[PDB]
Amino acid sequence: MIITLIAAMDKNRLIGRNNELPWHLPADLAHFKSITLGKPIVMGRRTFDSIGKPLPHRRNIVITQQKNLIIEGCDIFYSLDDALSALTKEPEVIIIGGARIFKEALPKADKMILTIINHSFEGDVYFPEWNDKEWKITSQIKHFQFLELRR
Ligand SMILES: NC(=O)C1=CN([C@@H]2O[C@H](COP(=O)(O)OP(=O)(O)OC[C@H]3O[C@@H](n4cnc5c(N)ncnc54)[C@H](OP(=O)(O)O)[C@@H]3O)[C@@H](O)[C@H]2O)C=CC1
Ligand SMILES: Nc1nc(=O)c2nc(CNc3ccc(C(=O)N[C@@H](CCC(=O)O)C(=O)O)cc3)cnc2[nH]1
Repeated sequence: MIITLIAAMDKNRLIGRNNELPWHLPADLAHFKSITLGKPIVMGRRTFDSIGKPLPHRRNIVITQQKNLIIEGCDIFYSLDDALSALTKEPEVIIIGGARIFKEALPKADKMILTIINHSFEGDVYFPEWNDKEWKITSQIKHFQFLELRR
């Protein structure tokens, strides 16, 4: 199984603001769609609320501790380990946040597909810091920039 993290962030690793994206970049959202299409996507419960509905054409997997919580069109597991365990037969799994999910996944992640933006936005939640000396930049397309890293 190839564990992959995908996230759009700024120079200070900001990702969210009051349970929302602090920006709107259609180019990044189209990039997110093509990358995630036809694959499992694991997300935190607040990230689902951020989206508002299941992402179409994709197996939406939602992590939560609420044991009676039901969600229409998503599979619910009670830990990241029960998610990865249930997707053992899968070839690739995509983690899309939020911060607590990203943090727990980072040490298990094989690949990273990250969008870095040359701007300083205001916010509250952030992407947890990786170690630049552990990763290798596979692809870097400068338009923001689509940055692919591989451990
Ligand atoms: N720019 C980007 O690429 C991204 C941005 N974001 C932004 O981040 C914000 C949402 O993310 P964030 O606020 O960090 O919250 P998260 O999406 O990380 O979700 C937190 C909640 O998910 C559940 N959860 C998380 N980890 C676990 C675990 N290990 N086991 C069981 N349950 C777990 C818990 O829900 P419960 O209380 O139900 O147990 C917890 O309260 C939004 O503003 C969104 O826009 C999010 C993803 C990507
Ligand atoms: N690179 C990247 N950018 C993001 O904005 C992003 N956002 C999340 C969490 N929040 C979101 C917010 C919006 C959509 C979303 O509307 N995506 C649609 C795009 C539809 C369209 O192109 O019009 C999708 O189909 O995936 C998904 C997740 C997780 N990873 C990300 N990764």
